[PDB]
Amino acid sequence: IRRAAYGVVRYVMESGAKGCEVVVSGKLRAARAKAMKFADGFLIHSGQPVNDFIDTATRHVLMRQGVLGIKVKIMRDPAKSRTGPKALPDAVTIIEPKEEEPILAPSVKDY
Amino acid sequence: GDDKKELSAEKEAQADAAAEIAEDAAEAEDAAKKVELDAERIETAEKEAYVPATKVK
Amino acid sequence: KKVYTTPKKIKHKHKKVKLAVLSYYKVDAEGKVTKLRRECSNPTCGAGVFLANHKDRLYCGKCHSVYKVNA
RNA sequence: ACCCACUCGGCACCUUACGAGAAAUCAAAGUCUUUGGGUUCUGGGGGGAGUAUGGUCGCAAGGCUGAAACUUAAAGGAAUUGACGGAAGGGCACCACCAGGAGUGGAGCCUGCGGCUUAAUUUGACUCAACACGGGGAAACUCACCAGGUCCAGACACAAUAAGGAUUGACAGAUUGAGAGCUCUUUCUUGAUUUUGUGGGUGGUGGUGCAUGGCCGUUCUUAGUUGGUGGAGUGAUUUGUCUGCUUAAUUGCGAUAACGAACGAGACCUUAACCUACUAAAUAGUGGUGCUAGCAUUUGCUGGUUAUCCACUUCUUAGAGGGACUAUCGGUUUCAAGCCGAUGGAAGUUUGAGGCAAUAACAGGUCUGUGAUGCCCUUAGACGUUCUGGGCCGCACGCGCGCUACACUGACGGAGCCAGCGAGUCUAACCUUGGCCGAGAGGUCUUGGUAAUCUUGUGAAACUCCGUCGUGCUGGGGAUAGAGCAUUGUAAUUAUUGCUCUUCAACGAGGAAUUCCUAGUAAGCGCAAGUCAUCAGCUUGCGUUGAUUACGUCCCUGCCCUUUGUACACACC
Ligand SMILES: [Mg+2]
Ligand SMILES: [Mg+2]
Ligand SMILES: [Mg+2]
Ligand SMILES: [Mg+2]
Ligand SMILES: [Mg+2]
Ligand SMILES: [Mg+2]
Ligand SMILES: [Mg+2]
Ligand SMILES: [Mg+2]
Ligand SMILES: [Mg+2]
Ligand SMILES: [Mg+2]
Ligand SMILES: [Mg+2]
Ligand SMILES: [Mg+2]
Ligand SMILES: [Mg+2]
Ligand SMILES: [Mg+2]
Ligand SMILES: [Mg+2]
Ligand SMILES: [Mg+2]
Ligand SMILES: [Mg+2]
Ligand SMILES: [Mg+2]
Ligand SMILES: [Mg+2]
Ligand SMILES: [Mg+2]
Ligand SMILES: [Mg+2]
Ligand SMILES: [Mg+2]
Ligand SMILES: [Mg+2]
Ligand SMILES: [Mg+2]
Ligand SMILES: [Mg+2]
Ligand SMILES: [Mg+2]
Ligand SMILES: [Mg+2]
Ligand SMILES: [Mg+2]
Ligand SMILES: [Mg+2]
Ligand SMILES: [Mg+2]
Ligand SMILES: [Mg+2]
Ligand SMILES: [Mg+2]
Ligand SMILES: [Zn+2]
Repeated sequence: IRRAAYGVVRYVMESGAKGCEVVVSGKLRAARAKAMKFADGFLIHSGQPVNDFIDTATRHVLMRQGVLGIKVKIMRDPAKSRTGPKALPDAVTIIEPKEEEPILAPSVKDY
Repeated sequence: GDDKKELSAEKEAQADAAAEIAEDAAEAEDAAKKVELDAERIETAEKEAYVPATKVK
Repeated sequence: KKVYTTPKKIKHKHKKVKLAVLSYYKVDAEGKVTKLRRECSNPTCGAGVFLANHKDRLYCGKCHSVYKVNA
């Protein structure tokens, strides 16, 4: 259960994602229901960027015991958007100033 | 899974992703009985396959 | 639930009686064939089908029901 | 007697820790694997058991000395995180109160639940989080219930049967609710498609939501969760993540062995507001001109004319931009975050209203949404499926959401006459203007619309206006009930709905209790959509008329927060 999930989180991550998330719910060799999360990286959960940047899909894997639920969540690097807001609305980047050379008495040039 | 064997999980999962990354990169550069069944009934539509005669009394 | 009320006398389906089929092809004297059980005249029944004989009855079975001929 | 300095010997306390400890802590519990100052005593896993036995002391009660067999994988200690408490300290909220508003609780009916009744009255759900909920407004269908009738749509594999016929069908009659060949009488037909048996499948609103997915509801009208470097602990862990202040908010300020960060809050997104600024529009509208009718005349006032032309974009429409950032100023406060007042502004309550919403929990609900599914039951006299009829509406009563009222801020009759969100017909009968016929309901003839184009300006309802009535269960109220006419539908009986006349009940503002709510909100008021053949007293949205009272607090209640206790961790079920 972990090897298969943990590997998928690695292939998604290795493929340039900002974050991933895998949920397995159901019953697996025991009689009682359990559920694990496998999530590495960065993922937002609220607001419009959800519609923009995270991809959700659930699948029902039907096994001889019962039926598990696979849920996957992939968060794409917004910098590569290529048709979008290129970042999260939180991103407030300041440009850095440049060192100036002071006083230098007036000395106007000509052309 | 028990956390007592978790190391052997993250390694065999990574090794899986290693194989999934090789199959993904090797598949990036890798290496007629016509007879017209719909018309074979119109081709073999020749005669000598019937019989019809009736109406006595 | 409330298993098994069932007022008695179950029902049987059918038999389709054995009836070693037509000997009703009357010959006279070697070897004329005089053909008992007159046939039907419906164009879908090419005279190979015959007519049953009940009272006031000459029924064509090949017609699943049709064309009640009366003689 | 008191003060100051010292010194012995006291009972203690404070800070440190070199040092010690499993830690809690300890100037001894320190000067121990770098293991030795003298000496006394006890203990060797937990029960059994301080029991049995003997000895001895005692008046007694009992004291001292004191086993074993057997049983058992733990018992135990200190600390950490949780979860819980009928402990303490703090907070937050009209699903809490305060100040009130409008009420429900009384009544008639509508509706749902229990109960009873029944051939059946299918069933899920029971504090907030069951009870106008399952989009659950069921005449058939639906449909799961009950009384009965058909059908296999029982794959496939082997075997049996069998071309001298494996099997199929049916006229009429009987029969049956039935023009079901269901079954039987009769006897034609059918041709290897079936039948029979076993194995194996299949269907099922059968069971299990305490086997599951998925989904949803609840905690949550909440504010919580985590990692990098550093500080503490042998360690699980901890500090960060905090007394206070501030906020709707772990929202910030500030204090600070922490520094700086991310998920969640915020940002964001949709909607309602502002543009005489940009781009435009015969499916949106304005002015002018023709053409045109009426009343005035002295030039005027009020209409007609999907294209007779010219121009424009204020109103309408939706594209791109703009705008707000709690701005300016002044109060208040650690002059910090903020907060209150005034000016301005379309807008200054997170601008108003939503959408999205981390980690975790629940044996919450849903196998009756699913050809989502484990297992179990059933599977041909069926728990499959279809057909006929009945039932889910059954009525001594208990409960919940509602509807309509008890009237004169009113009914009634004329008259004025104003919205907004929607929806509407192809292989079809959806939204419907208009003209007639009809008291009405409706009927009939046509027509526009696949829609900013036609219905529709949806001329909606309260409301405004002039009369009639006069406080009398009255002309308030419209339950109940009789007779008649229409519409939906194959069917209306237990009366689908609509109209008409008649019948004219209870109810005189409602006990104890209890819901909801702070501005275009409450309440009053209708309308569109969902459902829908017909049926809204329901819901989801919309606009119309438009208040009173708060702008506070922790008393009630509900929940968060620390503090604290724990022998709980399957965590007070
Ligand atoms: Mg948000
Ligand atoms: Mg110490
Ligand atoms: Mg707080
Ligand atoms: Mg308040
Ligand atoms: Mg009050
Ligand atoms: Mg009251
Ligand atoms: Mg049938
Ligand atoms: Mg079989
Ligand atoms: Mg069997
Ligand atoms: Mg099913
Ligand atoms: Mg459950
Ligand atoms: Mg569930
Ligand atoms: Mg149950
Ligand atoms: Mg509130
Ligand atoms: Mg804390
Ligand atoms: Mg965020
Ligand atoms: Mg404009
Ligand atoms: Mg002002
Ligand atoms: Mg339960
Ligand atoms: Mg389900
Ligand atoms: Mg039926
Ligand atoms: Mg019902
Ligand atoms: Mg309700
Ligand atoms: Mg009136
Ligand atoms: Mg008439
Ligand atoms: Mg037309
Ligand atoms: Mg009246
Ligand atoms: Mg009266
Ligand atoms: Mg009152
Ligand atoms: Mg309707
Ligand atoms: Mg309903
Ligand atoms: Mg504790
Ligand atoms: Zn015939």
